[PDB]
Amino acid sequence: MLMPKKNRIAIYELLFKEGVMVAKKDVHMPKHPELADKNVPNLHVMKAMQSLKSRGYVKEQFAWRHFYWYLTNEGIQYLRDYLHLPPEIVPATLRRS
Amino acid sequence: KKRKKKSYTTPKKNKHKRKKVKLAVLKYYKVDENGKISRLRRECPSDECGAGVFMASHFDRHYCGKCCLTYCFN
Amino acid sequence: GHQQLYWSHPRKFGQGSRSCRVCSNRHGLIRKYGLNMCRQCFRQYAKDIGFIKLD
Amino acid sequence: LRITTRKTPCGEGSKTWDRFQMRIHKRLIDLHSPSEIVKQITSISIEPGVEVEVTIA
Amino acid sequence: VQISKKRKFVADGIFKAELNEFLTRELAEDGYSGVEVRVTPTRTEIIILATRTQNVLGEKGRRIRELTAVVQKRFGFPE
Amino acid sequence: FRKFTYRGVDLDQLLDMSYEQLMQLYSARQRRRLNRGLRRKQHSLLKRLRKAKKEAPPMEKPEVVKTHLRDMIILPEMVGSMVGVYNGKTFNQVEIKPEMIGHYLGEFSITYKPVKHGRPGIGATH
RNA sequence: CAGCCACCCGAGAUUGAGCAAUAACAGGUCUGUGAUGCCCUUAGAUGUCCGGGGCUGCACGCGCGCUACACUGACUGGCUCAGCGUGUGCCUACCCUACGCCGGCAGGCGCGGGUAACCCGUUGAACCCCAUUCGUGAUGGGGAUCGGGGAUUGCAAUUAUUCCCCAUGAACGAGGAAUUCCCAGUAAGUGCGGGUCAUAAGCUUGCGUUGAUUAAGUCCCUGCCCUUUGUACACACCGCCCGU
RNA sequence: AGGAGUGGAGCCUGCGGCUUAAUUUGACUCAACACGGGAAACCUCACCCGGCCCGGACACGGACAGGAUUGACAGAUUGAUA
Ligand SMILES: [Mg+2]
Ligand SMILES: [Mg+2]
Ligand SMILES: [Zn+2]
Ligand SMILES: [Zn+2]
Repeated sequence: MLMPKKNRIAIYELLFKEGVMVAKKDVHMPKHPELADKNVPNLHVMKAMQSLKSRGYVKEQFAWRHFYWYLTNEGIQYLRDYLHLPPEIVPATLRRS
Repeated sequence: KKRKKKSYTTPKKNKHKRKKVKLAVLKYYKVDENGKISRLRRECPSDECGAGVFMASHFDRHYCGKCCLTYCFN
Repeated sequence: GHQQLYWSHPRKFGQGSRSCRVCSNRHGLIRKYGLNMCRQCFRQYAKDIGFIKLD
Repeated sequence: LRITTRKTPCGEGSKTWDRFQMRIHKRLIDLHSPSEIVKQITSISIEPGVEVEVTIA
Repeated sequence: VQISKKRKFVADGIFKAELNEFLTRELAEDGYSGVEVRVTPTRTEIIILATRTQNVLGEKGRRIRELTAVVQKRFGFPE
Repeated sequence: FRKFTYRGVDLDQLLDMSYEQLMQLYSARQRRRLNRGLRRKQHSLLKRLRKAKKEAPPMEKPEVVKTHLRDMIILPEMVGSMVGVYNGKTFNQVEIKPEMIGHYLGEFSITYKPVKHGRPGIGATH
């Protein structure tokens, strides 16, 4: 989609921050609840996430009007390059244990 | 189930094609021979519309394009 | 502009403002007790919800 | 809680209805105790499915 | 605020149903059989019964953590 | 025969009256509608009607302005205006006459063709 | 014997539902679904918003129903009894209402309670009961149709959402051939709740309230089971098959 | 055996026919026809007349520091502050 660069950037920092992202399948709600205060429409989240899935960077699941996306290793590398993060920065899902 | 056959209502509305203009030379005017740039267009008086943005000059009125602020010639 | 027109019709009370929380359909919806599911989805999930047949 | 629905996913056939049911049972216990002893009694690994609410009058 | 007992029970049944459906769609390949929700003070334990527990957990637990986060994000439990 | 009169008051005072005074002459409904307020695109139609009336040459009818709105027939400000009301597929031409005050535009653009019956066929009587 | 009938004692001597086999139907549903395979379409789109129409349109035919044709009734006052239950919402706007005041009314304005055995509520239901006027006729039966006003919900009420008032006052005098459902707190009268619901029940799903006539049987009608019997059927009588 | 009926009236509703720009359509014996929880003003919505939008991922080539995105006014809307 045509979206502002800051919107895609914020979506990517969220996704890299916890490695997962959920979103209601509703193109008309004006603010993503997690991405509020940054003015990111839910439609932008869904379309950016589908772009990443098509490129093979996330895995998507759907159940009861909700998308769930999990970051893949190739997605982790791509997002690290895209946001320029230090190699030692890793998503929350890879931590603990 | 039949075809639209909507040839009665218009012959396909043309979409808009933006005319290609080369550069923003007409906005600034150094050419003072003494490196004195003169701005050939007004600038906007809005907060988020500082020195960078300018305002168009039609046959009348001044128009911003960013905040859509208009000052008629009068 | 399209920004002010897209989805501009008020949707606050009618059947166009309610839908199934499972399948997003708008027909045969059960609003009682806050279920907000259509009849068929309710028959599908009734045992999971806790509604069981006695009489 | 009662919900009566048509059995069919369509509108065909003899009109049969499912009569679903949920039953909520409610118990009240009043006791004279300090709050610490009440906390000791309440947290005794109660059986799952039972909601317990302790209120101070 | 607070809601009625009827609505609260219907709501937690709805939550259980949606959770079970999502877990089915996610872990059918790993022998998913059911989910048990245990509510304790300030904690909610979700027990997933599966034949292949290692596949459900994933390597170093990664998969399970993902699931937890997803639940955390979907049903709005406190972080 | 006699000059037009609406609820006892005639054309000129109807023009000279405000909306608050209109609500008294109007019936229940067309009073609720005015009290709730004429929204936009009703003022747009009113101002288009005003412009068409003003630009009209002397002794000649105003040009017909077309609209989708089943709107109030407001005080004679709309009387004499030539309006094409959309019926669903056509803009039917209607001239606003003083007796039409207090009515809806849709009352003058019928949305269906009146039925002229044909011979029964097929399983009319099983 | 299996059991059947009657009677005593007894709260009760058959409460009502739910679930329900083998096997089958080219029964219904792709219009419930992020259930679906194949086609079709996919940017002047069969995707999706947004105006306006429609879905109601009316010579006529056919189903389910509501209100009646009155006096075992209408009207007007008076009196006095329920049960099932639902109430403030993820998105989500929209709850149930006591009390005070204003207005015939429908309503309006202030104030509180209630997330409910806590408030509405002691749910002051209707029929029914008591008294009144009418007086056998389309009558004060009955309320279709239609006019003029007033409110409410909504973003818009016109093709009239709903409600109120005053007017208007149609057929209908118990219904032909032909048919439905019913065995006891039952049929039938009578209201009340839930669903639908911004606005809303002549529908449906439940609840009480008043409360019977008749029957305790039979294959006569209608089916549907068997059993014996016949078949040239076996895609099974919507079969098979003969001749010009 | 009977009870309440209805088939007759008026109205309300569903179905056919007729009509229509369109009157979206599924389901015609029991086993369709106050059924699709189907009481449609908008929405719903499928149908008809008009008009915006892409919410045409991604891969491969073009174009590109100007690819492309909004937009106030007047026209125009053969309805609109599209
Ligand atoms: Mg027989
Ligand atoms: Mg043979
Ligand atoms: Zn500016
Ligand atoms: Zn559903």
